[PDB]
Amino acid sequence: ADCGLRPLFEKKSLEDKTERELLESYIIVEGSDAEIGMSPWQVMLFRKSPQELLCGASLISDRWVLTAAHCLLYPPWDKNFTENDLLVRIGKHSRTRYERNIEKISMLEKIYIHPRYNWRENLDRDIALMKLKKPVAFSDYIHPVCLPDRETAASLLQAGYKGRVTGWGNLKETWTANVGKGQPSVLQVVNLPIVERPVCKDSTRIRITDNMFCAGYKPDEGKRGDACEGDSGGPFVMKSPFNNRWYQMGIVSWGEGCDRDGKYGFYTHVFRLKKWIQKVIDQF
Amino acid sequence: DFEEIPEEYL
Ligand SMILES: N=C(N)NCCCC[C@H](NC(=O)[C@@H](Cc1ccc(O)cc1)NC(=O)[C@@H]1CCN1C(=O)[C@@H](CC1CCCCC1)NC(=O)[C@H]1CC[C@@H](CNC(=N)N)CC1)C(N)=O
Repeated sequence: ADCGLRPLFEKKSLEDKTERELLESYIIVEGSDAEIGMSPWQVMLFRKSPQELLCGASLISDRWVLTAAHCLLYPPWDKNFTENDLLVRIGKHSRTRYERNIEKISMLEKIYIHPRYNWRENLDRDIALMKLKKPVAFSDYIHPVCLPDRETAASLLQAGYKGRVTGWGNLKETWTANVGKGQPSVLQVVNLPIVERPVCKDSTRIRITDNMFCAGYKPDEGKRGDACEGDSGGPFVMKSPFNNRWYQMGIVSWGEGCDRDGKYGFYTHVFRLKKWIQKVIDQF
Repeated sequence: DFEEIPEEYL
Protein backbone atom coordinates (compact mmCIF):
# COMPACT_ATOMS: atom_id res chain seq x y z
CA ALA A 1 0.00 0.00 0.00
CA ASP A 2 3.09 2.10 0.52
CA CYS A 3 4.84 0.63 -2.48
CA GLY A 4 6.93 2.50 -5.01
CA LEU A 5 7.73 5.29 -2.60
CA ARG A 6 11.38 5.38 -1.65
CA PRO A 7 12.39 6.45 1.88
CA LEU A 8 15.31 8.56 0.66
CA PHE A 9 13.50 10.15 -2.25
CA GLU A 10 9.69 10.34 -2.63
CA LYS A 11 9.25 10.06 1.17
CA LYS A 12 11.33 13.22 1.76
CA SER A 13 10.48 14.79 -1.60
CA LEU A 14 13.91 14.49 -3.07
CA GLU A 15 14.50 13.49 -6.64
CA ASP A 16 17.21 11.16 -7.87
CA LYS A 17 19.60 12.34 -10.64
CA THR A 18 17.83 10.94 -13.72
CA GLU A 19 14.19 10.36 -12.88
CA ARG A 20 13.32 13.50 -14.78
CA GLU A 21 14.50 11.70 -17.95
CA LEU A 22 11.65 9.22 -17.57
CA LEU A 23 8.98 11.84 -16.94
CA GLU A 24 10.09 13.82 -19.93
CA SER A 25 9.55 10.73 -22.06
CA TYR A 26 5.98 10.22 -20.86
CA ILE A 27 4.36 11.83 -23.86
CA ILE A 28 24.33 -3.20 -17.13
CA VAL A 29 26.21 -1.82 -20.13
CA GLU A 30 26.73 1.92 -20.55
CA GLY A 31 24.81 2.75 -17.41
CA SER A 32 26.03 4.45 -14.27
CA ASP A 33 26.38 4.21 -10.53
CA ALA A 34 23.07 4.09 -8.73
CA GLU A 35 22.47 6.58 -5.93
CA ILE A 36 22.01 5.35 -2.38
CA GLY A 37 18.46 4.15 -1.77
CA MET A 38 17.60 4.80 -5.43
CA SER A 39 16.29 1.23 -5.80
CA PRO A 40 15.11 -0.01 -2.34
CA TRP A 41 13.38 -2.97 -4.02
CA GLN A 42 16.57 -4.30 -5.60
CA VAL A 43 17.38 -7.86 -4.73
CA MET A 44 20.41 -10.05 -5.25
CA LEU A 45 19.86 -13.74 -5.76
CA PHE A 46 22.85 -15.31 -4.12
CA ARG A 47 24.28 -18.80 -4.46
CA LYS A 48 25.44 -20.40 -1.21
CA SER A 49 28.38 -22.27 -2.79
CA PRO A 50 30.46 -21.33 -4.50
CA GLN A 51 29.31 -17.97 -3.13
CA GLU A 52 28.41 -15.94 -6.19
CA LEU A 53 25.77 -13.74 -7.74
CA LEU A 54 23.11 -15.65 -9.62
CA CYS A 55 20.70 -12.98 -10.62
CA GLY A 56 18.87 -9.79 -9.92
CA ALA A 57 15.40 -9.66 -8.39
CA SER A 58 12.85 -7.41 -6.74
CA LEU A 59 11.00 -7.03 -3.50
CA ILE A 60 7.21 -6.78 -3.89
CA SER A 61 6.17 -7.23 -0.22
CA ASP A 62 7.79 -8.22 3.08
CA ARG A 63 7.73 -11.89 2.11
CA TRP A 64 7.74 -11.99 -1.70
CA VAL A 65 10.51 -11.58 -4.19
CA LEU A 66 9.97 -11.46 -7.94
CA THR A 67 12.43 -12.67 -10.54
CA ALA A 68 13.01 -14.38 -13.85
CA ALA A 69 12.23 -18.08 -14.17
CA HIS A 70 15.39 -18.73 -16.15
CA CYS A 71 17.29 -17.64 -13.06
CA LEU A 72 16.09 -20.81 -11.30
CA LEU A 73 15.31 -23.23 -14.13
CA TYR A 74 17.16 -23.47 -17.38
CA PRO A 75 17.77 -27.09 -18.58
CA PRO A 76 19.93 -26.02 -21.49
CA TRP A 77 22.61 -24.86 -19.04
CA ASP A 78 21.92 -27.55 -16.52
CA LYS A 79 20.40 -24.97 -14.26
CA ASN A 80 17.80 -26.15 -11.76
CA PHE A 81 18.20 -24.49 -8.37
CA THR A 82 16.25 -25.50 -5.29
CA GLU A 83 15.18 -23.54 -2.20
CA ASN A 84 18.21 -24.25 0.02
CA ASP A 85 20.66 -23.60 -2.78
CA LEU A 86 19.98 -19.89 -2.62
CA LEU A 87 19.75 -16.78 -0.51
CA VAL A 88 18.24 -13.38 -1.18
CA ARG A 89 20.26 -10.30 -0.37
CA ILE A 90 18.33 -7.10 0.07
CA GLY A 91 19.22 -3.47 0.78
CA LYS A 92 22.46 -3.67 -1.14
CA HIS A 93 24.56 -1.22 -3.06
CA SER A 94 28.04 -2.69 -3.27
CA ARG A 95 28.27 -5.83 -5.43
CA THR A 96 30.75 -7.87 -3.42
CA ARG A 97 30.87 -6.43 0.07
CA TYR A 98 28.83 -7.59 3.01
CA GLU A 99 27.05 -4.34 3.87
CA ARG A 100 26.85 -4.71 7.64
CA ASN A 101 23.89 -3.06 9.38
CA ILE A 102 22.28 -2.16 6.06
CA GLU A 103 21.70 -5.24 3.94
CA LYS A 104 19.49 -8.13 5.02
CA ILE A 105 19.98 -11.78 4.05
CA SER A 106 16.95 -14.07 3.62
CA MET A 107 16.54 -17.83 3.19
CA LEU A 108 14.03 -19.13 0.67
CA GLU A 109 10.86 -20.94 1.71
CA LYS A 110 9.37 -21.86 -1.66
CA ILE A 111 10.03 -21.38 -5.34
CA TYR A 112 7.13 -20.84 -7.69
CA ILE A 113 7.77 -21.01 -11.38
CA HIS A 114 5.18 -20.14 -13.96
CA PRO A 115 3.56 -23.44 -15.13
CA ARG A 116 3.76 -22.36 -18.76
CA TYR A 117 7.28 -20.96 -18.69
CA ASN A 118 8.77 -21.77 -22.12
CA TRP A 119 12.46 -22.54 -21.49
CA ARG A 120 12.51 -24.76 -24.53
CA GLU A 121 11.88 -22.12 -27.14
CA ASN A 122 11.73 -18.41 -26.32
CA LEU A 123 11.66 -17.87 -22.57
CA ASP A 124 7.95 -17.04 -22.85
CA ARG A 125 6.45 -16.25 -19.46
CA ASP A 126 9.89 -15.86 -17.92
CA ILE A 127 8.71 -15.22 -14.37
CA ALA A 128 9.07 -16.60 -10.89
CA LEU A 129 8.16 -15.82 -7.31
CA MET A 130 10.11 -16.50 -4.14
CA LYS A 131 8.58 -16.64 -0.70
CA LEU A 132 10.93 -15.74 2.11
CA LYS A 133 11.02 -17.80 5.31
CA LYS A 134 10.60 -14.64 7.43
CA PRO A 135 9.44 -11.10 6.65
CA VAL A 136 12.16 -8.63 5.80
CA ALA A 137 12.32 -5.39 7.75
CA PHE A 138 11.76 -2.29 5.68
CA SER A 139 14.19 0.58 6.04
CA ASP A 140 15.77 3.47 4.17
CA TYR A 141 17.41 0.91 1.84
CA ILE A 142 14.70 -1.73 1.88
CA HIS A 143 11.29 -1.06 0.39
CA PRO A 144 8.94 -2.76 -2.05
CA VAL A 145 8.18 -1.68 -5.57
CA CYS A 146 4.59 -1.65 -6.77
CA LEU A 147 3.03 -4.09 -9.27
CA PRO A 148 1.03 -2.58 -12.16
CA ASP A 149 -2.73 -2.70 -12.61
CA ARG A 150 -4.44 -2.74 -16.01
CA GLU A 151 -4.79 1.06 -16.24
CA THR A 152 -1.24 1.75 -15.17
CA ALA A 153 0.19 -0.70 -17.70
CA ALA A 154 -2.03 0.68 -20.42
CA SER A 155 -0.93 4.28 -19.97
CA LEU A 156 2.79 3.62 -19.44
CA LEU A 157 3.74 0.73 -21.71
CA GLN A 158 4.19 2.78 -24.84
CA ALA A 159 6.96 3.01 -27.40
CA GLY A 160 9.22 5.93 -26.50
CA TYR A 161 8.28 5.91 -22.81
CA LYS A 162 11.42 5.23 -20.81
CA GLY A 163 11.92 2.74 -18.05
CA ARG A 164 14.77 2.01 -15.66
CA VAL A 165 16.89 -1.13 -15.36
CA THR A 166 19.24 -1.94 -12.48
CA GLY A 167 21.64 -4.69 -11.54
CA TRP A 168 25.13 -5.86 -10.74
CA GLY A 169 25.63 -7.60 -14.06
CA ASN A 170 28.59 -7.13 -16.36
CA LEU A 171 29.69 -3.79 -17.73
CA LYS A 172 30.58 -5.22 -21.10
CA GLU A 173 29.43 -8.11 -23.22
CA THR A 174 33.00 -9.21 -23.78
CA TRP A 175 34.13 -11.37 -20.86
CA THR A 176 35.86 -9.09 -18.36
CA ALA A 177 36.53 -8.81 -14.63
CA ASN A 178 38.19 -6.53 -12.07
CA VAL A 179 41.15 -5.64 -14.27
CA GLY A 180 40.01 -4.49 -17.69
CA LYS A 181 36.53 -3.27 -16.78
CA GLY A 182 33.99 -6.07 -16.39
CA GLN A 183 32.32 -6.24 -13.00
CA PRO A 184 30.97 -3.10 -11.28
CA SER A 185 31.83 -2.20 -7.73
CA VAL A 186 28.34 -0.94 -7.06
CA LEU A 187 24.75 -1.26 -8.30
CA GLN A 188 24.29 0.01 -11.86
CA VAL A 189 21.36 1.92 -13.34
CA VAL A 190 20.22 2.76 -16.83
CA ASN A 191 17.17 4.37 -18.31
CA LEU A 192 15.91 2.84 -21.55
CA PRO A 193 13.14 3.45 -24.04
CA ILE A 194 10.40 0.91 -24.69
CA VAL A 195 10.46 -0.11 -28.32
CA GLU A 196 7.77 -0.51 -30.96
CA ARG A 197 6.66 -4.18 -31.14
CA PRO A 198 7.31 -4.42 -34.92
CA VAL A 199 10.82 -3.19 -34.38
CA CYS A 200 11.35 -5.67 -31.58
CA LYS A 201 10.27 -8.54 -33.85
CA ASP A 202 12.32 -7.36 -36.83
CA SER A 203 15.46 -7.34 -34.68
CA THR A 204 15.55 -11.10 -34.11
CA ARG A 205 14.66 -14.51 -35.47
CA ILE A 206 13.21 -15.64 -32.18
CA ARG A 207 9.43 -15.71 -31.84
CA ILE A 208 8.30 -12.74 -29.70
CA THR A 209 5.19 -13.13 -27.55
CA ASP A 210 2.73 -10.79 -25.86
CA ASN A 211 4.27 -11.75 -22.52
CA MET A 212 7.30 -9.74 -23.50
CA PHE A 213 8.32 -6.29 -24.59
CA CYS A 214 11.64 -4.93 -25.68
CA ALA A 215 13.60 -1.88 -24.74
CA GLY A 216 16.70 0.00 -25.74
CA TYR A 217 18.01 2.63 -28.07
CA LYS A 218 18.07 2.31 -31.83
CA PRO A 219 21.38 2.74 -33.68
CA ASP A 220 20.19 6.13 -35.02
CA GLU A 221 19.62 7.53 -31.52
CA GLY A 222 23.26 7.72 -30.46
CA LYS A 223 22.54 6.75 -26.87
CA ARG A 224 23.39 3.24 -25.64
CA GLY A 225 22.73 0.89 -22.77
CA ASP A 226 21.43 -2.55 -21.97
CA ALA A 227 21.39 -5.28 -19.35
CA CYS A 228 23.99 -8.05 -19.40
CA GLU A 229 25.15 -11.22 -17.75
CA GLY A 230 24.28 -11.17 -14.04
CA ASP A 231 21.39 -8.71 -14.60
CA SER A 232 18.60 -11.16 -15.44
CA GLY A 233 15.72 -11.45 -13.02
CA GLY A 234 16.26 -7.78 -12.31
CA PRO A 235 13.50 -5.13 -12.45
CA PHE A 236 12.45 -2.81 -15.25
CA VAL A 237 10.70 0.10 -13.56
CA MET A 238 8.79 3.18 -14.37
CA LYS A 239 7.68 6.07 -12.26
CA SER A 240 4.00 6.77 -12.65
CA PRO A 241 3.50 10.49 -13.28
CA PHE A 242 -0.11 10.03 -12.08
CA ASN A 243 0.70 9.13 -8.49
CA ASN A 244 4.47 9.39 -8.42
CA ARG A 245 4.96 5.75 -7.56
CA TRP A 246 7.43 3.33 -9.00
CA TYR A 247 6.03 0.37 -10.86
CA GLN A 248 7.78 -2.72 -12.06
CA MET A 249 6.62 -3.20 -15.66
CA GLY A 250 9.21 -5.73 -16.64
CA ILE A 251 11.70 -8.40 -15.73
CA VAL A 252 15.08 -8.65 -17.35
CA SER A 253 14.60 -11.69 -19.59
CA TRP A 254 16.89 -12.03 -22.60
CA GLY A 255 18.89 -10.63 -25.45
CA GLU A 256 21.43 -11.49 -28.12
CA GLY A 257 24.68 -9.93 -27.07
CA CYS A 258 24.93 -6.93 -24.74
CA ASP A 259 24.38 -3.44 -26.04
CA ARG A 260 24.45 -4.39 -29.67
CA ASP A 261 23.37 -2.11 -32.44
CA GLY A 262 20.15 -3.15 -34.11
CA LYS A 263 19.44 -5.36 -31.12
CA TYR A 264 17.31 -4.98 -27.99
CA GLY A 265 16.67 -6.25 -24.51
CA PHE A 266 13.58 -8.33 -23.85
CA TYR A 267 11.60 -8.17 -20.68
CA THR A 268 8.87 -10.20 -19.09
CA HIS A 269 5.57 -8.36 -19.28
CA VAL A 270 4.67 -8.23 -15.58
CA PHE A 271 1.13 -7.05 -16.00
CA ARG A 272 0.19 -9.83 -18.43
CA LEU A 273 1.24 -12.32 -15.76
CA LYS A 274 -0.34 -10.57 -12.78
CA LYS A 275 -3.18 -13.01 -12.48
CA TRP A 276 -0.66 -15.77 -11.95
CA ILE A 277 1.16 -13.65 -9.41
CA GLN A 278 -2.07 -12.95 -7.56
CA LYS A 279 -3.13 -16.59 -7.49
CA VAL A 280 0.23 -17.72 -6.14
CA ILE A 281 0.25 -15.06 -3.47
CA ASP A 282 -3.43 -15.54 -2.64
CA GLN A 283 -3.20 -19.34 -2.69
CA PHE A 284 -0.08 -19.53 -0.53
CA ASP B 1 35.72 -11.52 -5.35
CA PHE B 2 32.77 -11.83 -2.95
CA GLU B 3 33.33 -10.92 0.68
CA GLU B 4 32.60 -13.55 3.30
CA ILE B 5 29.10 -13.35 4.70
CA PRO B 6 28.37 -14.55 8.25
CA GLU B 7 27.93 -18.31 8.62
CA GLU B 8 24.70 -17.64 10.42
CA TYR B 9 22.94 -17.49 7.05
CA LEU B 10 24.77 -20.43 5.49
N1 LIG C 1 25.60 -19.38 -19.48
C1 LIG C 1 26.04 -19.44 -20.72
N2 LIG C 1 26.47 -20.63 -21.17
N3 LIG C 1 26.10 -18.42 -21.58
C2 LIG C 1 25.65 -17.02 -21.24
C3 LIG C 1 25.10 -16.24 -22.47
C4 LIG C 1 24.63 -14.81 -22.01
C5 LIG C 1 24.02 -13.86 -23.06
C6 LIG C 1 23.52 -12.47 -22.61
N4 LIG C 1 22.62 -12.70 -21.52
C7 LIG C 1 22.25 -12.40 -20.28
O1 LIG C 1 23.13 -11.69 -19.77
C8 LIG C 1 21.02 -12.70 -19.36
C9 LIG C 1 20.43 -11.29 -18.83
C10 LIG C 1 19.97 -10.23 -19.97
C11 LIG C 1 18.56 -10.01 -20.39
C12 LIG C 1 18.23 -8.98 -21.43
C13 LIG C 1 19.29 -8.19 -22.04
O2 LIG C 1 19.03 -7.22 -23.01
C14 LIG C 1 20.64 -8.42 -21.63
C15 LIG C 1 20.97 -9.41 -20.62
N5 LIG C 1 19.76 -13.55 -19.64
C16 LIG C 1 19.71 -14.91 -20.10
O3 LIG C 1 20.72 -15.62 -19.86
C17 LIG C 1 18.56 -15.69 -20.90
C18 LIG C 1 18.55 -17.13 -20.68
C19 LIG C 1 19.18 -17.46 -22.09
N6 LIG C 1 19.16 -15.99 -22.24
C20 LIG C 1 19.62 -15.39 -23.48
O4 LIG C 1 19.97 -14.26 -23.39
C21 LIG C 1 19.68 -15.97 -24.98
C22 LIG C 1 18.42 -15.42 -25.81
C23 LIG C 1 17.44 -16.52 -26.45
C24 LIG C 1 18.04 -18.06 -26.32
C25 LIG C 1 17.03 -19.09 -26.94
C26 LIG C 1 15.61 -19.06 -26.21
C27 LIG C 1 14.99 -17.61 -26.14
C28 LIG C 1 16.02 -16.53 -25.63
N7 LIG C 1 21.08 -16.02 -25.65
C29 LIG C 1 22.43 -16.41 -25.51
O5 LIG C 1 22.93 -17.09 -24.59
C30 LIG C 1 23.27 -16.04 -26.80
C31 LIG C 1 24.38 -15.07 -26.34
C32 LIG C 1 25.48 -14.72 -27.40
C33 LIG C 1 25.14 -14.86 -28.92
C34 LIG C 1 26.37 -14.19 -29.75
N8 LIG C 1 27.76 -14.60 -29.18
C35 LIG C 1 28.37 -15.82 -29.55
N9 LIG C 1 29.56 -16.15 -29.04
N10 LIG C 1 27.76 -16.68 -30.42
C36 LIG C 1 23.57 -14.41 -29.14
C37 LIG C 1 22.54 -15.28 -28.13
C38 LIG C 1 22.90 -11.66 -23.78
N11 LIG C 1 22.36 -10.38 -23.57
O6 LIG C 1 22.84 -12.10 -24.87
